[PDB]
Amino acid sequence: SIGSSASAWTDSSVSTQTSTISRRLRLKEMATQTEGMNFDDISAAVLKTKIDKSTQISPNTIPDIVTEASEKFIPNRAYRVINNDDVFEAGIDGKFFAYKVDTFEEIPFDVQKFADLVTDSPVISAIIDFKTLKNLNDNYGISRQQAFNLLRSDPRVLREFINQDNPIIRNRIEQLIMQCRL
Amino acid sequence: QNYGINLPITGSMDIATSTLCLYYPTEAATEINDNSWKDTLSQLFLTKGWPTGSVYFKEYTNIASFSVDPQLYCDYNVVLMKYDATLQLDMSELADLILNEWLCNPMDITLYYYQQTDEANKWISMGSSCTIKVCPLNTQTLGIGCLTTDATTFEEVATAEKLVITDVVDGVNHKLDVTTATCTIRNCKKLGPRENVAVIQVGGSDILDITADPTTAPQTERMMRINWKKWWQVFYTVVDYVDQIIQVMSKRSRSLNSAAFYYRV
Amino acid sequence: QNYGINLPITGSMLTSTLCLYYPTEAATEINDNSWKDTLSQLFLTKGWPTGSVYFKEYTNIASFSVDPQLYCDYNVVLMKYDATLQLDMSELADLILNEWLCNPMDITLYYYQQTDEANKWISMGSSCTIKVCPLNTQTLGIGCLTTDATTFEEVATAEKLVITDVVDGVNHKLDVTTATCTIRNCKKLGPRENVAVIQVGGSDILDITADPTTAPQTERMMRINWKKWWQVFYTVVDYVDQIIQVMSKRSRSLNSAAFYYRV
Amino acid sequence: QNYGINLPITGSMDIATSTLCLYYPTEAATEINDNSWKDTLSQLFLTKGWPTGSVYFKEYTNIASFSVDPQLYCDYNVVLMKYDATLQLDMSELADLILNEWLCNPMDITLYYYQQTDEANKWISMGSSCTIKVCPLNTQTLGIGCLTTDATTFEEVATAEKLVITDVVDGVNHKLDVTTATCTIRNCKKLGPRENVAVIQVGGSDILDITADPTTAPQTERMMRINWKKWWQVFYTVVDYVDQIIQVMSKRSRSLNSAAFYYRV
Amino acid sequence: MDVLYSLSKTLKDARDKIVEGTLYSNVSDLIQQFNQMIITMNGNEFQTGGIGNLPIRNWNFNFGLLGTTLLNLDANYVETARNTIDYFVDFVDNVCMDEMVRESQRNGIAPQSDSLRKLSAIKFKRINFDNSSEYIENWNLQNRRQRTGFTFHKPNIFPYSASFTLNRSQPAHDNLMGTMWLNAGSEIQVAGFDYSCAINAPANIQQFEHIVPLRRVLTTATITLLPDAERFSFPRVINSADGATTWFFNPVILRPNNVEVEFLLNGQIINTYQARFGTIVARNFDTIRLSFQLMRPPNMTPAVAVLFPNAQPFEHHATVGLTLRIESAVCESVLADASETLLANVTSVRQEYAIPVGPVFPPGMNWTDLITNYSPSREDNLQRVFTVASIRSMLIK
Amino acid sequence: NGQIINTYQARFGTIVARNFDTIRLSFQLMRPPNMTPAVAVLFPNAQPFEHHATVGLTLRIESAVCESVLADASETLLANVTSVRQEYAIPVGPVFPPGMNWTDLITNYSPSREDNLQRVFTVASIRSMLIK
Amino acid sequence: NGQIINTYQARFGTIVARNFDTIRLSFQLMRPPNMTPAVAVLFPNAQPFEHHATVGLTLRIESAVCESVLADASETLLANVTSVRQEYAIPVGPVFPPGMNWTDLITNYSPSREDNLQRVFTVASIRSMLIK
Repeated sequence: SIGSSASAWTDSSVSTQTSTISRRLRLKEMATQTEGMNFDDISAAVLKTKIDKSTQISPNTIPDIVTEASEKFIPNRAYRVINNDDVFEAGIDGKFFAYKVDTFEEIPFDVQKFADLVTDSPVISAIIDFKTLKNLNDNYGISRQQAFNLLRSDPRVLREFINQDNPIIRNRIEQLIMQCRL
Repeated sequence: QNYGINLPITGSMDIATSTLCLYYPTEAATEINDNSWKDTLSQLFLTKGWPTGSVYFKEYTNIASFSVDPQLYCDYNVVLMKYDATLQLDMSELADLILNEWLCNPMDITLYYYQQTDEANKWISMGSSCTIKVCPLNTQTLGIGCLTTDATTFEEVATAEKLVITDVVDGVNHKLDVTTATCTIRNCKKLGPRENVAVIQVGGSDILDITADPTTAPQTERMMRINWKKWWQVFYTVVDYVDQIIQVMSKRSRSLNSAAFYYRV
Repeated sequence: QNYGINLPITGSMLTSTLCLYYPTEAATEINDNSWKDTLSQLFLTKGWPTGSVYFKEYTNIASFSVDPQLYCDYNVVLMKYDATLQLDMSELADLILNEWLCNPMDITLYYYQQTDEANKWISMGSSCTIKVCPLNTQTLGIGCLTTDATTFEEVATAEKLVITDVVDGVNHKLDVTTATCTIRNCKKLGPRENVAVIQVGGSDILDITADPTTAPQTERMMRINWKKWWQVFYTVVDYVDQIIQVMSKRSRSLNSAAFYYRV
Repeated sequence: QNYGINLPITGSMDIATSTLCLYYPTEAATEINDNSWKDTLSQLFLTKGWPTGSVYFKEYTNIASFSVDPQLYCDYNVVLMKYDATLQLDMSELADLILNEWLCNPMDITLYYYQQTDEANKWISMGSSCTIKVCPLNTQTLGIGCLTTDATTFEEVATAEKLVITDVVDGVNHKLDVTTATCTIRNCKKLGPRENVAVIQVGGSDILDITADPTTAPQTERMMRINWKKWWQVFYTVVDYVDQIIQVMSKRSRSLNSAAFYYRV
Repeated sequence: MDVLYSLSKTLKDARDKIVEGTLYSNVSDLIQQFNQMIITMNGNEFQTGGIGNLPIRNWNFNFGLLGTTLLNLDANYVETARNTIDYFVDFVDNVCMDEMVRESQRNGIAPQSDSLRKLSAIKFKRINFDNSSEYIENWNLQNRRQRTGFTFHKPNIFPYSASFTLNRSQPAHDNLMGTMWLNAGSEIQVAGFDYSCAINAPANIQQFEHIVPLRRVLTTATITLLPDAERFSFPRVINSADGATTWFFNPVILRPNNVEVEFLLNGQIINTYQARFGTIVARNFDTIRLSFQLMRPPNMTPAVAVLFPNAQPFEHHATVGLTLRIESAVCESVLADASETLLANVTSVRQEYAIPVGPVFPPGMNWTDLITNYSPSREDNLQRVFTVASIRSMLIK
Repeated sequence: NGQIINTYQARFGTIVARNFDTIRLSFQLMRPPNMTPAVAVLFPNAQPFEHHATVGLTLRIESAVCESVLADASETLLANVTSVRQEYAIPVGPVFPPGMNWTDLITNYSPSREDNLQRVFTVASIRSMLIK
Repeated sequence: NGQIINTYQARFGTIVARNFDTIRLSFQLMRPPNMTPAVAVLFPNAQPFEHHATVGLTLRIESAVCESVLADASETLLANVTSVRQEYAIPVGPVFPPGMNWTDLITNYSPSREDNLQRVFTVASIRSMLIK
């Protein structure tokens, strides 16, 4: 297979294989093996808010909306894993990148080690992917704690950035939110 | 976007439920001698892996009547024809008519004078009473074994046959005379292999020829034969091997979403 | 497979058939049989090979609507205005003017509903008369009862061709004399650009879309005026250049039929 | 000096009373039921800005009689035609005859054999009794659905119509037969848009076609429609908006001082 | 090579400073330089030309010196110096004219002309006034394996190639979805057009992308990203790709939604900008990838609602457009510019005497083909010829 | 002098001309041979028209060298001349057009006006070296 | 640069090309004019086919000289680099692709990667002169 040996998760060619790996890894969100916030939390929150605001839905209609929303929401998911000061990230759409936590230097991609480690290791939803992170590290003078928590997607620092109303984080959040539709 | 302009494809070499109709003759219905057999066969197909209510069944009175413009409205079709020791040419015509795509242009019998261009061109006539009489012509439109004004010296090629396929030598015009009130002749050009259907023969001795070409006798894998004495055995056999039958065939290439200006009928 | 249809493509900066549908009225009025030879020879002089032009006859607009059978690649059809037949005229023009994909319906037993604006119910036959009753989630008729048939609501009576629409989204129970008609559920895919309609007298009645607020006039729906059919024939033949420039030829039907069947 | 040799013009892009005739049908005169109405309308036009005695008025007995060589002798003309639900082709012919410049050359029916050259060529026949019968010919002057010596097998194209426009397919000659004692046929070639006139229709349903071209249905701005029940309302409406009517039109381009060898009639 | 630049600069400085009446104590340096140049130059002949119509000329050198006897320059001393100077100027001009035309496939960074090759000998190495000028300094620094640069204004680097790529296409062109772009000079304008106007599009949003490579790495690029492109905003009728039919284009310009501009290097992300218009700064990039989204108006008005019929009949297609301009940039290799006439000098000298096309430069010095398939040998030869051209343009104004 | 020096056919992009004083442009509008419904209708062979056909070329010179003094939009000379002139509301001179309207000056370009322009621009360039 | 330098027609065997960067191959499959029973039947003009026709060319370069550093199967450099790299399980560098997968390195051949390859191969060649 693509990993080190046979396992139930290793079963543009690099892009396609990584996309399949990410699509299968999407199910990890039901495995309680995540750190911090995750995509499904945002989906549930927006579903609750739009249920409360809406009034044109009958009690016979809730199951269909919930079933469709739990699946179709956020097709563009990203995941990143950490190994010895190195970070590998892969996207469902076909994006794949690797970078270091010190100065965010571009790192050549190795599929083998990614498949080796993602099988049994912490996984964190990549709300802040590499594009936003690099733009933030360039255009804004953040400290090491903020960046390290962002790679972990700590709610406190993310909400502090929201308070500061940084245009890049607003753009990322709004792009994520606009995708929430049937 | 727009289809039809076939942009060249480039792949690689590093990679690892629909409608199903079925026809049968009336003799099969009489031999079955049952009412709820349709439900039984549908449930058997459900067991084999098809949805219930997705397997229709039709019927034809006779091989003759089935020949009158044989339509098909299925994504997967298998036609059962009962062999008869005297209608060999009729069976060959039926197979060659329902086995290949036919692209037709209407042809008159009174004003124009029709001819043929290439070996991939044929004449198909269907009707209740088809009597086809032909006469070759020269460059000066004079008489060659038949006079244009006369009509009683034209050579018969097929009389009273419910299906008539005919072909004349390329490079010469020919005049026609046929009852338009009972038969219709259409100028048709053969496109290629129509994979939407298969033919299963009961009894028989490998009679069908799918082309007028002498030197070739292509025994297609879609042409398959069995033997029978009670129709229920044949029905069970054809139901049992559904996987092989569907694997042999494929989707009707002319019915996919690539239809746009692909010379679809 | 794909030469460039819907897939990336890079640019830079004779034997074709021609049919002609004519009503019996023209032939009866002109009262001749040699006119076919005259028209063929005129076409030859214009530059089209002889015998490449077909001619077909229809007794009436109602009869011609019964399962139309296209017989060429390019097509021009003629129709005459009627005092109280504009519905059939427009419906026939729309039907033979756009491509259709129809799923056969077992109307007798089950129920049906459409799915979107691009869905319609098409019915043809010798004598068709449809009656429908809308349903609810309780399976009881609205303004009707599910058992009796007389108390239903008329949509069409004794009509040869019916093109109808309902409130798309809710099931409905229909009824018809099936032994004298046929009903098929169809979806309008796109423009069938190999057929044009020429009006002979009238005031541009045709509408090719069930949308009430949109009713365009394309390049294949024109009008002329007549006093002797020979004038119409001569004008049509002389200006064949414009007509052949208007339509395309890549819309050939994969088989001789008006609308495809379950594809 | 001399005109006609069009020397190219060069401008820049840095810059900031005549005769008016009017026609009406007899039914309008009967419905008016007055004597001094002409003076009233002339004074109204004086109020709107035209000199008195500069607005003539004429009359035509019927749409049929108005069709007999419709002359015009005005620098500004508006023609009022009463719509009728059965003379649609007559109205179309009248509009297409009085709306475009027509350049004609006389044509015989006995000695020569006339034909057509381009799509901008037409045949116009006017007379008290116009019966037009035509017959196409081949290269060898043989018979094609009609014999030259015979005259009872020619196809009618228009009978007893006071106005007749006809066109035949380019590239073939045609022989004629028409009563010269009651009708006149003139070979004419269409020049272009004659802006000296406009057409206003009462009632109607947008029937007029200004060309034999099928694929085009040009609704000119000069073709305008109204609705009526009493003629006085229509007269008041057309008088009120004189400014718009004259602004739509323009001077007769073929009547300016540029006439010299500009192919004026 | 540096010998020629030293000669040209010394001649220009001498023509600048030796004017009537000036005090000698201000041209002592140039007097010593000129005397050394005359001492080393004499006794060695030269030959130039021999190819095409270029005039073959022979050269001699027998001149006096410029002594130190006066306190202020008089007319006669200036006249003598000027008479010598003009002759040396003609010598430099003819040597350059010989050098510019020729080329070589191999060793395309070394001198080729006989006069220049003889000049490169060691016994002439005593004349190098300075290397202050931009091109000569860059050449000298490139001689010793060091990073270089060039201050360029409107540095045309995009080859001219008008092209479009369709995405959805009817056979008769009644339902089109695709992109039109035109890369002229240093100006990129990309337009994304749709016929459906996002009425049948998935999620009512149509995705557009376009990637344009660049053969040479730039730096310090001030990028003016202005929306509402002008190259495709007017009616058009063009031939199809196969050249057997045509199509129409009736455009309406909408608001480009969520404009994404990305600059990459070596296959990684360097600098990104979302939804910013105006002027932005990029520091190091080799590939430009512009992508955005066309958004259907969520609500309309009578005219707008009529203008976008949901059904197939279409008479008004929608399009969004962007404009990419490079108003300033610094490159690592020689390129065409607009602040001088260097490429103009090369083209004029090539065409004036009709040298037959060699094995490197495509005929006529058409910049499109020259920049199309960029190869290091071609770049080196162009660098040498441009250095010689800049030498010429620093003598004749 | 009416003689052809530099010629280029279908060379869109960047071209160079060595020495010229007259520009002659010729292009041909050709009706497309084969059509499609839209263009097949929008160009009728009859009289009335809804859309006219036109082709166009944009020619821009980016850099040049002249043997005589000329103004440019890439320097600060003509602005200096007009600013100094309007500084004290001098009456219009007997040579230069009023207010240094550049179009009026370049219209009837006279050798005397050329010499005066050369002197004025040289003096302006001398002045521009100091006031920074 | 899209310009023809070396061309050879029907020269099978050994040919030499002096300086090239792009290879264009064109060949034509022609139906034989006259036939014999076997080939006369095995190529039917009808639809069904039992054997397809194909032609093919094998082009192999045996020796070449390049102006930049390139690996080869006739020396022992890339093997030295990969052996030294995997000797101590070094984390993948920010330039070279993982594990010196030669295809991955040659895919996006960058000038920086070229310079790094040159330095590494030079150092390896220095090392190979001693350990015998």
